[PDB]
Amino acid sequence: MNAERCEFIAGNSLIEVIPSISDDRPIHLISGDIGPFEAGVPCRIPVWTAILMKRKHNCKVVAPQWMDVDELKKILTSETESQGLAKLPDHFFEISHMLVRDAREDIFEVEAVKSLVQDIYDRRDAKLRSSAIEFLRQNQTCHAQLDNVQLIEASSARATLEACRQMGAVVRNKHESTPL
Amino acid sequence: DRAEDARKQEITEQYLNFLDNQADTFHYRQKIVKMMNDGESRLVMNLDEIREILPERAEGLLTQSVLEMNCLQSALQMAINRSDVQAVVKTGFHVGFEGTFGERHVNPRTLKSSYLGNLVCCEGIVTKCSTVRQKLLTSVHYCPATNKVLEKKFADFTMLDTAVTNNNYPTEDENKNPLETEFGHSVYKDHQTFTIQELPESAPAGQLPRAVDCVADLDLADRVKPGDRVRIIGVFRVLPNKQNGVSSGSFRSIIIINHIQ
Amino acid sequence: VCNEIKVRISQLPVEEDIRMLRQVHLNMLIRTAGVVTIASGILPQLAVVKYDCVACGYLLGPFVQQNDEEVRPTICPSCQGKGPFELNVENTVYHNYQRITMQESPNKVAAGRLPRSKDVILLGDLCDSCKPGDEIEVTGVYTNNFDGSLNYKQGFPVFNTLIHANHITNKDKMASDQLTDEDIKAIRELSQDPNISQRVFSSIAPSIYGHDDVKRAIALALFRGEALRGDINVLLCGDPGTAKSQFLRYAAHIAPRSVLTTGLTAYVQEAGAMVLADKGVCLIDEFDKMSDQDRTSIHEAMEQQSISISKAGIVTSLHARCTVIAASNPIGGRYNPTRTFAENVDLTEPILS
Amino acid sequence: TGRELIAEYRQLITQFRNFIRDFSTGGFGMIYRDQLKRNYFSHEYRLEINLNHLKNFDEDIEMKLRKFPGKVLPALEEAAKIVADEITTPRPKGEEKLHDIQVTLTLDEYPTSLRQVKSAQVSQVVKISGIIVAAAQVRSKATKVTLQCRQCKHTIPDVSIKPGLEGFALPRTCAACPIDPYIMLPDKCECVDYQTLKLQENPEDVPHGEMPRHLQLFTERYLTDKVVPGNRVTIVGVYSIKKGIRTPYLRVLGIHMETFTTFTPEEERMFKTLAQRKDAYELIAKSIAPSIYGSADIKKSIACLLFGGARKKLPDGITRRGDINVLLLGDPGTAKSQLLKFVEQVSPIGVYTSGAMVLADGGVVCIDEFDKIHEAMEQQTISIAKAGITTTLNSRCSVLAAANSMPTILSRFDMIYIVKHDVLKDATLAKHVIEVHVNASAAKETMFDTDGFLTIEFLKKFVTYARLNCGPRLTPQASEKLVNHYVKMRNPPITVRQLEAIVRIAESIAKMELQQFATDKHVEEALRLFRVSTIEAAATG
Ligand SMILES: [Zn+2]
Ligand SMILES: [Zn+2]
Repeated sequence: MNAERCEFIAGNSLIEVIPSISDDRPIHLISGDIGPFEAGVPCRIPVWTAILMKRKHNCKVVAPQWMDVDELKKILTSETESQGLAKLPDHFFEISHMLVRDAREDIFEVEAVKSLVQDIYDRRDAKLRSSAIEFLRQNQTCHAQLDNVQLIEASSARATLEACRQMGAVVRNKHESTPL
Repeated sequence: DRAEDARKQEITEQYLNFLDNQADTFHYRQKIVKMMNDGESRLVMNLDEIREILPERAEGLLTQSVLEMNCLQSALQMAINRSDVQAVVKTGFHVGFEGTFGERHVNPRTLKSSYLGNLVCCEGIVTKCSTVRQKLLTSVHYCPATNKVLEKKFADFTMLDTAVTNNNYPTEDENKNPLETEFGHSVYKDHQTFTIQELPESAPAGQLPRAVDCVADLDLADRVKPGDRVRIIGVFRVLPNKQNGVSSGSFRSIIIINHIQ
Repeated sequence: VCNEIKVRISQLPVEEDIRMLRQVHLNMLIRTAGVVTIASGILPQLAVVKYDCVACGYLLGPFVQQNDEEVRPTICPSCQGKGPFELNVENTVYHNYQRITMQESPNKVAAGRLPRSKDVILLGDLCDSCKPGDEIEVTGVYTNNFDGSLNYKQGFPVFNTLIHANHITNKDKMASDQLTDEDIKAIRELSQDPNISQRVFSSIAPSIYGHDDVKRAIALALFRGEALRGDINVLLCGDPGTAKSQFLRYAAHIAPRSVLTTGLTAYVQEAGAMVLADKGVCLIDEFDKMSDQDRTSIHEAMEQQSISISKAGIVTSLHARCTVIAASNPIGGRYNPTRTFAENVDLTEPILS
Repeated sequence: TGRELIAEYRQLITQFRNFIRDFSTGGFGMIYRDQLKRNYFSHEYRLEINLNHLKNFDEDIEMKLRKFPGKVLPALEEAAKIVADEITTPRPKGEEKLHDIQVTLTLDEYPTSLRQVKSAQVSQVVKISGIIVAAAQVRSKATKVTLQCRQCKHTIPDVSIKPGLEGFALPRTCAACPIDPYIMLPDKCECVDYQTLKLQENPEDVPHGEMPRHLQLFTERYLTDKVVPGNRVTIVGVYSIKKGIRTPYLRVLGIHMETFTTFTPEEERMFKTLAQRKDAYELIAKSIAPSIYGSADIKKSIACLLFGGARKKLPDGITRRGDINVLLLGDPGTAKSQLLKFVEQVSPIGVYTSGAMVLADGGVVCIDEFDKIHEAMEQQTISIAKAGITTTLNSRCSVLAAANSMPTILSRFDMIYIVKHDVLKDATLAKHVIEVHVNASAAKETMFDTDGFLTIEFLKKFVTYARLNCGPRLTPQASEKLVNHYVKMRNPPITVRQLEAIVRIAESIAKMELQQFATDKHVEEALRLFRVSTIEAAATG
């Protein structure tokens, strides 16, 4: 599992667009019907389909509601105050990076949105680092709780799994060395 | 302040219990008995042995070396006072160290300002020597006008003790009677300085070798000559300077020696 | 570009010797001439000063810096008190400064006398305008000031004296190596003629008769190979009185840049003859009368066309890319035709190569 | 009026914080933010800023930073500290202390000539180029100090000192007590590293027939120990006057430099391919000095000199030498110095010269003009006892010597050649050599080279590989031949020195093939080389 496959799974989310082309029938995808398209009237389609239309100039993308600057400030406030990881929308970082990559014309207040997302990422990264360092001093348990971790955050932190597997062998050796 | 006094009492008590444990596992009491039978005045300790029984003292003895070392020497004096043997020596008793240093094993090239105030161990070749000279420590005076005896103590930046005083030589009583020096009762110490340079097997090619200055007192004086290959343990420290109330910010640094190998 | 246009004044009618200045000429304008012996480096000096008032932040000044004073205020008027002072880094102004020493010319000294000397001060765009050894001529104001240590030295209330320079002419400035269209037309018209090679060869040193081999060697050595040394090196050996020095004198006349010397490299206490002759011609007489220090240094210089210097850890090298023409005498006072050139000349084969 | 200066200072800190946070190359690329985070987790408390990027972001603060650096630059360092705290919080336990960060600068402009720094440029940022000529030892400078009164023991803490070669003046009288009563505590002050350097102007820029000029440089913290004498540098710094005449110096804000023992599996496979080849020894001997004709046995001898024998120490402590020494005699021509220069280039460590004997531990020394030390050759040591000194200098090396011609020192050399009627063969050689020089004039107008010879960059690495890894021995059958050869030559000048020299040459030939053992083949080639070299001296003179 890696970051490309995380972005691949994040592509299945739904997002709203405004077409400029028009069409009569629906489109019968294996993942379900999406059409019909009328020019100037919004509708919801998958994110991969939205990016595919945006590259061909066939639509305009409408950003999610959580990309409002006030909503991002609320998220940053909750993340600053809470000791653990705060809850986020699904595929938050992946959808942010995909939309800044392919559709930054349609985002509103782009630099402020970008800076707030970078702030949230920075302090969540610091929280995960501190939690892993404090775990690796442990000897009494082999368990931790990591509520509201994102999939890409979990994917970036797989060294801890290998370290815990190495620690368990030495602990088992001490238990077998205890006399009777 | 009173919390600092309580902590110093605790640290001295811990070192005293280590030195004068009831059944001494490290035999430093028997080494104290050997020291007082031989008339010597400093005791050599293994920092690796302190590290086992009091690691919170041993690792703090590198970072916060001055206060810990003062507390240890005070504990040594109390441990000596518990003996039935008498303290003949008019200078106090002292401590030197040996063992594993790790981070603080250095060269004259790698001694830099991050290490100031720490205990260090350094290696090199002696390149200079001063002759041994005597330095005043305390002065004893008799007042013939009143039959009283006056005493005064002296201190210096090159000494481990941070305390400072006026350092004026006394000549008159508070009632302005004249005074007479008692040379048989005043206290002096032997003093020497030298320098060490990088070993030629370690200095990088083409460049000039770097060097460090050193101060040694009491039984550590008169032990070295030019050309000796030595390993030296002491505290790395900095010395301020003044001229007419204007100070250049560039200060000089030395090693105050505890032990020589 | 600027703040102020200076006026320099030249061709003042009355000249004085350094030897002849009296108390009459104090605060008068005078003109003298002589040879430079010592020159300092260029240093910045205070010109206009302002100070901070520590007590209330007020800026004191401007004070035009006088010649021999530490100008300071004593009272800040904005607080009417003797507040402490600091130098204002942001509003202080500097100018360039240099000091030289000038001696009487040896040609003008009378019988058995010693030449005198004076100190001269240069400010601004007069700095860096002359070297030691230059024949120069100075115009400036002759002034005096008190010095208590000079009083204690001489035992009488004597006064120090100086000249503040206002105009300088350097008599040793070489001509500009720039050509007009008339000069280039003359060069083209000369180069078109078929006899030009014999013209050049025979017209070098026309007073000396014969010795066309020496003339052609000098002529082809004044031009250079293209370059991988490009320089063409020539050595002459001959009996005394055979005019072997006149060739060096004519080469010194005609060469574009030249150093004429006699038996040479840099000196530590300063550039030597080959370093001064870099991308010029180095002419040496008495080449056989060298020392071994000269021989080793010159072998380094001819091998590398550059000379290395090391002193107390400081390590340097200098370029010495020059054409060498040298002259010498044979062993025993006269050449012997029963022996080779390498026997008649005492130089070794690594030098003669 | 201090609140106005406070307002200016806080405004500058706000603007520099905005610059560090908001500058971007497009997308999510905030380069200074990312660089600061990476440096802080790498435990390097520094940052580097480009002034043209700053000029594009905001022209006014850049112009102010150039013209008033001593006023404006601490605000930039403070802004960097604040942004680092924001980026890194919440830090793990034990790492709560916030560190202090040094800011350095780069600037894209033409440098100013060192002779043409105008006096109007004092206390301004300038860019200068030059050569480092000297470098002093690192020393300590105090940043913040604590003062105490001598008599009444009242204290002034955290008195801060301005940077550079500047002193500071103590208070004259007590704040709460004779003239100058304050003293400085040695234990309660803060210190940083500093270094002094000397810069020489480039020799290209010196006007004709003059000496170069010099300038003194001051460096601090991470800019110390970055340069060595001989380096070519460009420097950004503040032009200052040292504390009515003062000398100048430069306080450095940025330096820009204008300029073995480890191998890959590809390199190991290349070395082993050459060792696997049958013609490897002959190929290396051919590869030595291909521009110089002939001299096949001499090139083989130079290969033996480069590789050397094994080095031994028996249980009684008496060591046995591995080095090999070669001497060349005859006429002063025939490119002897060029051969010595080739060996100097190819050898892993080496020197050419006409003391010098000491300077090549593990290396090779080439001596020209040898007709201008016995202890040095045999014992690998020289000794002295003159008035007031006795020492010994010890160093291990091999020696190649060229002469133009003592019979005593011939015992110390393992191989000797006399170089010596060429004219008909020399006609063909003259054709080839002059064609080479005319082709060089036309020019004036990675195991193998184009002509099949080995390259210098591969050969040097291969020698450095082989010396640290091969270490051979002789086979018993190889040992059996030398005893009979020795007895036959001695009972038909034969000595144990010559016997050990032959053993060393056989080990050296077996080293090039990367062998475990030397054999009868290597012994026979060693005997051929020894006879061909040494018997010339027996026949001649
Ligand atoms: Zn005022
Ligand atoms: Zn006081």
